[PDB]
Amino acid sequence: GIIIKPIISEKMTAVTEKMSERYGFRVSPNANKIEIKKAVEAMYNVKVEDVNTMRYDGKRKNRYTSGLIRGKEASFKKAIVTLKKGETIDFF
Amino acid sequence: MKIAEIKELATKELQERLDAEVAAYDQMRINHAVSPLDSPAKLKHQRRMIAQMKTVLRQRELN
RNA sequence: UAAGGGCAGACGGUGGAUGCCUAGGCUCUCGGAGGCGAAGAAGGACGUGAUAAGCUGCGAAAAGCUGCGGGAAUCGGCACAUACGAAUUGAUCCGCAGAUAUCCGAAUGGGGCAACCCGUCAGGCCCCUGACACAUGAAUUCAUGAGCGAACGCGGGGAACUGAAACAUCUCAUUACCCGUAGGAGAAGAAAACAAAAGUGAUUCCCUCAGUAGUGGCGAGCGAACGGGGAUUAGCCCAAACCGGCUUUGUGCAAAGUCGGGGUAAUAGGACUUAGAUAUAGGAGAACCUACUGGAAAGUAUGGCCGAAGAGCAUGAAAGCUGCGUAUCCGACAUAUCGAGCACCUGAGUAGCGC
RNA sequence: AAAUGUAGGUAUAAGUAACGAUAAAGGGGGCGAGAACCCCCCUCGCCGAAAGACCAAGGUUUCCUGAUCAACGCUAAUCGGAUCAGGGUUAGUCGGGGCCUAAGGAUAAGCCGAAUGGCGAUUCCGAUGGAAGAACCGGUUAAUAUUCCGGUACUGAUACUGCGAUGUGGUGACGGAGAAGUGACAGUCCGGCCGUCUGACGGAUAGGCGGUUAAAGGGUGUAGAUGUUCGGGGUAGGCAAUCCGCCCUCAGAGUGCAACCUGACAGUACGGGAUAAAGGACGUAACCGGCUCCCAAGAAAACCCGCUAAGUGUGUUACCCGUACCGUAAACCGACACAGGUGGUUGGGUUGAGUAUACUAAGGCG
Ligand SMILES: [K+]
Ligand SMILES: [K+]
Ligand SMILES: [K+]
Ligand SMILES: [K+]
Ligand SMILES: [Mg+2]
Ligand SMILES: [Mg+2]
Ligand SMILES: [Mg+2]
Ligand SMILES: [Mg+2]
Ligand SMILES: [Mg+2]
Ligand SMILES: [Mg+2]
Ligand SMILES: [Mg+2]
Ligand SMILES: [Mg+2]
Ligand SMILES: [Mg+2]
Ligand SMILES: [Mg+2]
Ligand SMILES: [Mg+2]
Ligand SMILES: [Mg+2]
Ligand SMILES: [Mg+2]
Ligand SMILES: [Mg+2]
Ligand SMILES: [Mg+2]
Ligand SMILES: [Mg+2]
Ligand SMILES: [Mg+2]
Ligand SMILES: [Mg+2]
Ligand SMILES: [Mg+2]
Ligand SMILES: [Mg+2]
Ligand SMILES: [Mg+2]
Ligand SMILES: [Mg+2]
Ligand SMILES: [Mg+2]
Ligand SMILES: [Mg+2]
Ligand SMILES: [Mg+2]
Ligand SMILES: [Mg+2]
Ligand SMILES: [Mg+2]
Ligand SMILES: [Mg+2]
Ligand SMILES: [Mg+2]
Ligand code: NA
Ligand code: NA
Ligand code: NA
Ligand code: NA
Repeated sequence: GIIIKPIISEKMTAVTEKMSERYGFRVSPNANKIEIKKAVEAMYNVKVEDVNTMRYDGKRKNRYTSGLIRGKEASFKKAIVTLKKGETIDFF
Repeated sequence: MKIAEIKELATKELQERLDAEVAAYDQMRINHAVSPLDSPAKLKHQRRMIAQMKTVLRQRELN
């Protein structure tokens, strides 16, 4: 369960519009770069050339009741994947 | 599927269906995030079926 | 007269008292039980949903997976809305047995600022990633232990304030507190005992004896036992004399050690001469109508009926006959529990003694 | 009904004190129900060895964008470090970590001690220090940038084209002060080249304005500096201390200067072009882990090199964590959007001995 979801954001759509081989996924926070290249290539059947990663802690969501009921979203890791020049991926 | 039909499968084939079920389950979760599916209830059903195959395959070895 | 002010009343504001109520407390009685953990605990971290902050449940098989018994139309937790599904081929739900069970933590491969970093070894994939093992200490590879946690027990240490109307002996007190370590209880326990010519015979606990005999800067204080009445009741095993074997040692003998036989005293004695029941799910379980008031009868007034059931809670007010129940009876695939003589022996740095 | 008695609520002083540095504001437009305060523009004013820029500690989403003005903001507010939602942090080389050791800590064998425990190596841990593995300039987003893109570099592994440690050596390896000579960058002035404009009033087709750029890496061995000097230890060895034959520092270290360089910034014109947009004079320790003097006499271990004992070419590839934003502060320590405190680096011009002082640019503020 490495890949959680692809990234469809304003920044990433522009990045793909310039580099057609550049895509971004959300992955399990404890997966390393070698594993991620294996997963994107064993599921989309492509040639991954480069992977960059960043770790996001979750946003705190502190509500109030009788005060300070802390909450937090789960942490995630972002992987920016570069394919072999000339290959694409279709999220539909 | 259903629990009765899963046990009917042989040991060699059950592992073949298992990897197929795990593979198709990751695509659906990715598909659901890109755009919600027609039947969201198939996510729970697929996930809880995978637990059924792991249970029966364990029973064959353990017992 | 009234810029303004005073008093009374009427109606409001604010605030949250009071009355009524309960979802939570408090003190106990009866029965059971008194642990969990290296097969990884207590307690946590991080995750887990169509949707998902927080709790709850669960653990990458992640509001859950598989059987067996129960039960019968709803169900996908608190908990809504929306959305999609499950289920009379028996879903959800309950009892029992299994499967899975990340990271930290005794934490145990080495380190470490808990929830992280770094290895050796054997296997299989491919810079990486799976799945094994690898601490220490006390016994003989194997077996064991460690840590946590109510009170009650037994041990090792051990205050002061206070009282003495000051204070040092004394008191508070062999308390508070700290540490070690058991069990369902523990400790004690079968006379080298009490008694006073009269007797009772292990230990423990209750009522008396008794605020007595004593003790004490004879101050403040401290404080028995005998005897009597109860609860409960229970008694046993070694060592030694001596005999036999075997090993060892010194030189056939003798000594030691080790197993077998002998033997266990106070009137002295000894040697020799159970399978059914219960527990953890369940099944059945009687009997009411009309009128009035009322938003609503269960109220009130008639007239019925049930009762081994007139305990209760809920229902639009206060219900034996509306519902869940109650009295009573009937039920378990699992698992859990229930002779003369003789002088040979009878525990040693012990009894006793000085400081 | 009273204990300077306790909780909750509401009064009085009172529409009073005060609204937190006397750096300062004025006008025109805009959105809007609503404007002293919000946005844009013109003018004015303050800081400028800072009140500008870059890190560390600490904080932990405050960062950007849309919606909102109940509460918060000492006023109002269409605004905000406020509420809600969405988005945003990209590394073979940077900073850590992986390696090494200091103070100290935990221990082994042992020692001590009613218990709990106290000590105790050359062992391990532990940076604020040492590493023989290595990158710098520019540009792009609303929000990241030695990380993405461009250009130009470097460092390990890996595949195809006799070795020598656990012992023991060498290295690593270290103070303070002082000035000088040589000479870059920055900066200033002079003078060409490129583009652009002709500025209230008297004068000027001669002037105003913006430019004319550069690092790591590579080369040279230049200024300058240092060197003409058979017993004591590390290499031919047995578990560092009574020997003998053998190759040297005669060259090392090193600015400046070539090259990297037909990149880049600003302004005009329309990704491309002018644009391959001369040069000087000063100034100038960044050579220097150097030189000279002095006494108070200036870490350790590992990396990297020895010794014996025991036994070039190409390609592929480089894992982990940090990276937003604040940071002489409204975001850290002070109960506060508090006149206090908070380590390191940079810090233009004129004036000056100066990093003092005064005025100003960039940038930031009223
Ligand atoms: K460990
Ligand atoms: K014996
Ligand atoms: K806005
Ligand atoms: K140029
Ligand atoms: Mg890259
Ligand atoms: Mg990174
Ligand atoms: Mg009133
Ligand atoms: Mg009340
Ligand atoms: Mg069933
Ligand atoms: Mg006294
Ligand atoms: Mg026990
Ligand atoms: Mg007992
Ligand atoms: Mg007073
Ligand atoms: Mg006054
Ligand atoms: Mg006044
Ligand atoms: Mg004040
Ligand atoms: Mg005033
Ligand atoms: Mg002010
Ligand atoms: Mg500043
Ligand atoms: Mg902001
Ligand atoms: Mg306001
Ligand atoms: Mg905001
Ligand atoms: Mg580095
Ligand atoms: Mg070390
Ligand atoms: Mg920024
Ligand atoms: Mg850059
Ligand atoms: Mg070492
Ligand atoms: Mg930054
Ligand atoms: Mg302020
Ligand atoms: Mg200071
Ligand atoms: Mg400086
Ligand atoms: Mg200056
Ligand atoms: Mg000054
Ligand atoms: Na009047
Ligand atoms: Na698994
Ligand atoms: Na029933
Ligand atoms: Na050079």
